[PDB]
Amino acid sequence: REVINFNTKWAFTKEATEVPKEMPEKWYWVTLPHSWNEIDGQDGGNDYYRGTCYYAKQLKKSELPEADCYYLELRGANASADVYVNGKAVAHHDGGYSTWRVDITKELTEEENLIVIAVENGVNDRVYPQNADFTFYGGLYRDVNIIAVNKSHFDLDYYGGPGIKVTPEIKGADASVEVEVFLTNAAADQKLVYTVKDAEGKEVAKTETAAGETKAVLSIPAVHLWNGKKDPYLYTAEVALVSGEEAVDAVSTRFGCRTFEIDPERGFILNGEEYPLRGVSRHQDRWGIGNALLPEHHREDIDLICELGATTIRLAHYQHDQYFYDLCDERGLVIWAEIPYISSHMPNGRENTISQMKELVVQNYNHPSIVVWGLSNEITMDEDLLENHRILNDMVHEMDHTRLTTIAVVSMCDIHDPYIQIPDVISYNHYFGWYGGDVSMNGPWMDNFHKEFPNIPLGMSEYGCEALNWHTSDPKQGDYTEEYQAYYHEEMIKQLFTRKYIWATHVWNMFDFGADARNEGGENGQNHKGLVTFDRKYKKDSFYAYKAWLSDEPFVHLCGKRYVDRVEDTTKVTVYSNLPEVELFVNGKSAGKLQAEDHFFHFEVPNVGESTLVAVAGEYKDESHIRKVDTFNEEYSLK
Amino acid sequence: REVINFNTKWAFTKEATEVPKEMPEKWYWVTLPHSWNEIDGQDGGNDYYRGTCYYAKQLKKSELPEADCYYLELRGANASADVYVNGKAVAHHDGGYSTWRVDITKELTEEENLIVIAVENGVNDRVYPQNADFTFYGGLYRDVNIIAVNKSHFDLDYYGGPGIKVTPEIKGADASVEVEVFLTNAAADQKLVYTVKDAEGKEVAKTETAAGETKAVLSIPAVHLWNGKKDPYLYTAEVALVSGEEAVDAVSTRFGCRTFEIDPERGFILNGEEYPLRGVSRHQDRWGIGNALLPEHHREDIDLICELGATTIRLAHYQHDQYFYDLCDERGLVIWAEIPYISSHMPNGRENTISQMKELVVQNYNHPSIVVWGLSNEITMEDLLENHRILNDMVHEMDHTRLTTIAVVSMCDIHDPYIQIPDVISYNHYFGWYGGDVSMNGPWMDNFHKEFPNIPLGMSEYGCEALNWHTSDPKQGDYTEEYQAYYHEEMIKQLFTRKYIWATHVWNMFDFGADARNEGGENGQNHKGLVTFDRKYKKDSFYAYKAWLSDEPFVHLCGKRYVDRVEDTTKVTVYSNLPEVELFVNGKSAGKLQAEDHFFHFEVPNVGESTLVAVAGEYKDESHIRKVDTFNEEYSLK
Amino acid sequence: PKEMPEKWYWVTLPHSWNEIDGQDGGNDYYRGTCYYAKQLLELRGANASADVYVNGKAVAHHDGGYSTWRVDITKELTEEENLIVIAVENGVNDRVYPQNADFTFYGGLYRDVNIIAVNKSHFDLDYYGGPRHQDRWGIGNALLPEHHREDIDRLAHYQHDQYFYDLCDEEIPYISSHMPNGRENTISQMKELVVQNGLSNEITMEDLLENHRILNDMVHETTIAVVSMCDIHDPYIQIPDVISYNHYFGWYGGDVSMNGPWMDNFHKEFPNIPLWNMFDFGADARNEGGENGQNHKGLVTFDRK
Ligand SMILES: Cc1cc2nc3c(=O)[nH]c(=O)nc-3n(C[C@H](O)[C@H](O)[C@H](O)COP(=O)(O)O)c2cc1C
Ligand SMILES: Cc1cc2nc3c(=O)[nH]c(=O)nc-3n(C[C@H](O)[C@H](O)[C@H](O)COP(=O)(O)O)c2cc1C
Ligand SMILES: Cc1cc2nc3c(=O)[nH]c(=O)nc-3n(C[C@H](O)[C@H](O)[C@H](O)COP(=O)(O)O)c2cc1C
Ligand SMILES: [Ca+2]
Ligand SMILES: [Ca+2]
Ligand SMILES: [Ca+2]
Repeated sequence: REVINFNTKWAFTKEATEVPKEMPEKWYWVTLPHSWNEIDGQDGGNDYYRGTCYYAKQLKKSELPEADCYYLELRGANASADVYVNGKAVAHHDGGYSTWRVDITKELTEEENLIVIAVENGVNDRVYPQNADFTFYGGLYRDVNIIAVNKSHFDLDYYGGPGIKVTPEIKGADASVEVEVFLTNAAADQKLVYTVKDAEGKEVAKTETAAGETKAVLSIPAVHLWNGKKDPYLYTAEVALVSGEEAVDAVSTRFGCRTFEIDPERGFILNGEEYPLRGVSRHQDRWGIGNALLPEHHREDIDLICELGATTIRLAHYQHDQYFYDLCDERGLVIWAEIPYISSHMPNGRENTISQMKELVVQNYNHPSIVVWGLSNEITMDEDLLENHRILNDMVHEMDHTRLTTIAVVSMCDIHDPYIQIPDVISYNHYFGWYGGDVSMNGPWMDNFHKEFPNIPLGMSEYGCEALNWHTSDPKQGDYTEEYQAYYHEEMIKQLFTRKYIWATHVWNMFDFGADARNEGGENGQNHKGLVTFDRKYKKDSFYAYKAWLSDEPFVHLCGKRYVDRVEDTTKVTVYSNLPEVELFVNGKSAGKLQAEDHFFHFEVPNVGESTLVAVAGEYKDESHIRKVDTFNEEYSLK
Repeated sequence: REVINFNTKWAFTKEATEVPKEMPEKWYWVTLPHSWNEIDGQDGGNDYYRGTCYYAKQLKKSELPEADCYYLELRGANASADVYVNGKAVAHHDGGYSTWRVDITKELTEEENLIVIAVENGVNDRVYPQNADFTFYGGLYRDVNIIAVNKSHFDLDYYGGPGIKVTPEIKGADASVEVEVFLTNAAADQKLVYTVKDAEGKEVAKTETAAGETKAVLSIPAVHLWNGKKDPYLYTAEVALVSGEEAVDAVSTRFGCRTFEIDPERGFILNGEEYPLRGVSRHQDRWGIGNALLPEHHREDIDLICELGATTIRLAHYQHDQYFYDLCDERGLVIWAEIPYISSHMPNGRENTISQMKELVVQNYNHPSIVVWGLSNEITMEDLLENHRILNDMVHEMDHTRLTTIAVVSMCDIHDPYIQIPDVISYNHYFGWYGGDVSMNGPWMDNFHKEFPNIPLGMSEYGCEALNWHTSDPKQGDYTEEYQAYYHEEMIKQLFTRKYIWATHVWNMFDFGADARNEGGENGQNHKGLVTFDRKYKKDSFYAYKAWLSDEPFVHLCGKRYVDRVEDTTKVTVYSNLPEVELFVNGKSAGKLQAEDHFFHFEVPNVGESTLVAVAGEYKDESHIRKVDTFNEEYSLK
Repeated sequence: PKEMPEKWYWVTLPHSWNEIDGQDGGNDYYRGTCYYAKQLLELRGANASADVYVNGKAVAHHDGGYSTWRVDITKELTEEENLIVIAVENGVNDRVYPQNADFTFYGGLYRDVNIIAVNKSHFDLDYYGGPRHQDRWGIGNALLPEHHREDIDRLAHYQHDQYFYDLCDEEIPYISSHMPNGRENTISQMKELVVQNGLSNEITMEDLLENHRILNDMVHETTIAVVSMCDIHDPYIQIPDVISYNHYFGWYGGDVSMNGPWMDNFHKEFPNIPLWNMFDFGADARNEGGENGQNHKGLVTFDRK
């Protein structure tokens, strides 16, 4: 089995009449990943181009390895797509976030075969998402491959799945691992060789069956538990399809061995031990390239999230890339995965909810980082809606006996609504202190639901506050300053991180992200609730509030480095640190030492002329600068 | 080559959760043709179910004659459809009105294969129609067939087309007919036997070539031209694919030999002679069954149109059934066919205009009745202009034998750029119904013909609503049968007298389904027909046209449903294509009229209960009236 | 040049600098940018590309050496003595037709250059200059009225001069090899040709189709001349209103006889589409026949004697 990368140099256009019959010569050249909304869907106006665009590329047999079948594999085509080979339609897919594939062997009738993929992200009542606070970036924004396999091969046709399904059971110190496999055009005389490998590639179990027996149970004695950030230990499972003495096809996947519970009072439990889930959410886009993300972009996002110290990520609002989920498995992050069943129940969207959720579970069952499947987000923003949830919830329980269902509930929805009783666990999306109200309401709002429903495990799946490069010494809801967002998250941390019954918390959001309908805060087309800016270059102060509570990397961080000119004669200077004591020095002389148990060191500092600020904790330091002015620098003010 | 009927007993549901793995047991049974909008799309409130529906049926290999390939053929799935064979997707189609086919041989692996067809007619920005005055009836509303063929066979995969393209050219008393054919998996050592046959089935031309030479030009000595209603003569081309001495596949099509012009001053011309196109439009639906029309329904519609004597039908607003177009060929009607590029240009809609026009032309090229392809209807009600330049060039590229046209909304400025694109244009004017006055129509047409003396100008729509309301004082907006008849009397006098109007089309021949309509006292219908929705009642306006267009002699008494009348002396209209009519009231002559325009306007004493007899030669009609003190408010909508 | 030149060569329009070296062989006629300077605007013939400068400032540029173009100058005439400079260029590029053809691309202001004095409100001047070969031995394309009349006593491959159509009263140079970046020039020269008064010649010696479709739609809102060996079922033949072929059977090999027969076969094939040179003319690449520099498929000599 060979995987050919197929991303290089497609002809692209937005204004093409019909499927072209010859390779276009005046189209725009893109190399996938590509989204055509990389600029117009990150800048405001809710006007990013939505419509059908064409990608065209020639497939030459002289470059393909010799093989019985060739499959076109699409990792991401947002939102709907059709595939033509030498002009004939061979495939249609609805769902911008999952892998789908098609056997194109029969249509490769020429030495040069025109491969045309039409991709559409228009408005309709059928394909989720339609109503949501993010840009539906159109395009082939994930890899396109060609898969060359033998006539008998592991299934490439079942909902974009890998063709292998690993299910570990923990029994004391050992593990029982069921490995199931799915075959296309297999012969009764072929064998299946199942192997499990160690983190160092060392074989630790091996068994064989006839091809008609597509399950096997392998034992792993003295199992290394996947145990989160403490030890994200991963095994590999391999199954080869063997004709006589030779492997004609092989599939593999990594997996981790763990149990968990979501206890309504003790919160998240992992392998029998309490394992608090304190984290963030992440969209799969980035400034300048839309959602056309490279592997290094996925690695940077998770590096920054690891540096903050999050033990969980909510991967809203749709299926992310396989490489990002692998990264979570490798790094020990606990993951919430969901489908874009969002904001507003579309009666005609029901088929597509089913479809996307099947692809979500089938394609991601093997990732040990995932513990919950999310059915919908804020879906109540009614009987048909309830039936859609029953069906999704029973299908997920049908397909996956080892994970729990959840929803993300909109702030205002009555806690006695019937759909809250449907999934195994729930979380709420609250913005008290940002969309009105006050940051102190969150804690008690959660306590009151907990009182009403003591057996429903309750998390916080969204909470957050907007912040851009604006500054103040009087932080207030709606000035959009870095300082108010810092205060907000300090207060959420204090309320949320001390309530063990909150099973998972997810800052909305880890990064600023694309939302073309947003036109607020001084910079349009973006939600700026991030802890880090859209291009990943600037960690806002609120990022270090969380690092001070969740990371064991010793550091000391000076807040307000961008708020330089201050009117006040004595100015507040906040330091965040996971060390026990910080000393602040103003132009070289101590303004005192503090010991903040909640890691929030609030100093008061004379502001005369220009001053250099140095904060010192053990052997770690940070530096900033302020200066005294008579009038407020109107460049700090959004108004 | 065997075509098997596959309409029989599908399981059907409106709840589109998932494609069922096994044949269902508590869905609803339907035999195609079928639309789920047959009731909720004909009754008002714009609320008919739009969404995804499932059809499920078992295909059993034993019941299939043996063959190398099996194609599923769908004649109509409205609007967008996906086909599954044993849970595997094998085709997708957008376009409620055209034939599409898929090879499914490779998926017939069980002895009982589960066919599932998902059909969707919801709201989107991509598939036409989305904005129009008619119900987008969801479903498998035309035949589904299994087509079993030999490994080598005429093309079944190209835009649903027949596999055989027939172009007659004429010069002098003879005809020359090019027959082109398209093959799938043919082998070099195979032959093509082409034949042309008489109306009586006698061979008139024959020739053999090798499977590689897929075009042939056969000659018809002393050809009988297809000449409209006067002689709708059809030949039949057949081509067989032969392996050795054995025909392994054959296709065929009827065709007609005819030339025509659309002269900007002389109007329509057919085989050199002026041939005026005065007629009607026709929607493909019927009260009670939606668009799930049977062949008997197509036959009755065309009978009623022939009885009226139309020489043309505008088959709005989309591709019609092949069987209806065949009737049109057989009866010598001259057809306008069009795609549902309608009301409002969708920027995301370009691709679907292209696909529907390709299918329209590929599947209907052989129909001699068809003279014009319609690009759009009221589309203005720059991306638009490009969209029309693409359609216009593509049709002109595909069909060198027919002209392009459009239907222009009423208020559209006559200098607008898009009017310059097609070969010919027509307007939809409703002066005298949607405001205005009926006298405006002819002069408006005169202005355009002055302003643009060489763009052939037709009237693609005009009409007036009518239900079972009556009055002795017809006014626009009373929805009375009497006002509609007056409107049509005046439109005939204005339109039928202007030779330069190349085609007139009454909107509409029949009342039809429009679920957003909520007026005239019966919601869910456009009541502008000459004939009611169940085809059971000919409104009086039907006869005003018949008197001008039919050669069957008749006399028709208007107002039969207006019995109770208050006035001592009442107006009684007779339509007849005979020169002279005498009308009798209780056996007493109330007057003798000759009317050149066939509209016999009598006045009559109204006393007691009276019986009316209209007499022209040996032809009579009969009606009854009654004198009443007060108006019968049952005759009144308000 | 800032000042009116002193040592340049004086010429009086019409003028081409290829009057001699473009009629004598070797395909070496001077092709490049040349300058005309005058003290003091409409140009009837500036082959092939030109820039007008008034007191030192560009005021108009034109590509197309066969059609009229004007530029309002009223505001640049700022002194009593105004230096008008016209740079004319007939070089090689992939953009301005013609580039490949059997005739000399005689450079210069080979037709009149007038000044038009107009009332402010006026019949318009600025919409594309709107209201046999054109050369002779010894003077290139710098023909005088007398040379038109003597010729009168098919106007390929370009717009001829207004006065000559008048002697007809009383096609663009889209020729030989299709130039992808030449699309705009065929458009501009077609808009010009039709406004102030043939789509292609031998252009096959899909982007090409798109170019024809663009031209045909713009003029209609038509004909081509087809190279001999072209394929009668080529898609582009079904684009214009009518077509005509060019055949040299019996000269470029073969026999005179194949011609009659040949056009018959076409007519049978396409029953619905209706199916050189008067004088010798200048073709500097021609090095055949003992007299190099002329195509001698002419009935009359180059000097019309
Ligand atoms: C995680 C997972 C992966 C699966 N992968 C495959 C597969 O690759 N090929 C296959 O034929 N069946 C696969 N199955 C089996 C299907 O679930 C099975 O066809 C089921 O009966 C169909 O129901 P569904 O439409 O809800 O998936 C998989 C099941 C699960 C839970
Ligand atoms: C009326 C008509 C019917 C046609 N039927 C077929 C056909 O059945 N099979 C086919 O391959 N091409 C058919 N063609 C078109 C030509 O063969 C066409 O140039 C080519 O096959 C595909 O061109 P495309 O890119 O437009 O699809 C048909 C064309 C016309 C005008
Ligand atoms: C033969 C002809 C001559 C024209 N002459 C002029 C003109 O002299 N001045 C003018 O403003 N428009 C003139 N037009 C303007 C037309 O309106 C023009 O073709 C079109 O409407 C828009 O022009 P555009 O190319 O600038 O978009 C002329 C049009 C034609 C067909
Ligand atoms: Ca935008
Ligand atoms: Ca209704
Ligand atoms: Ca020379």
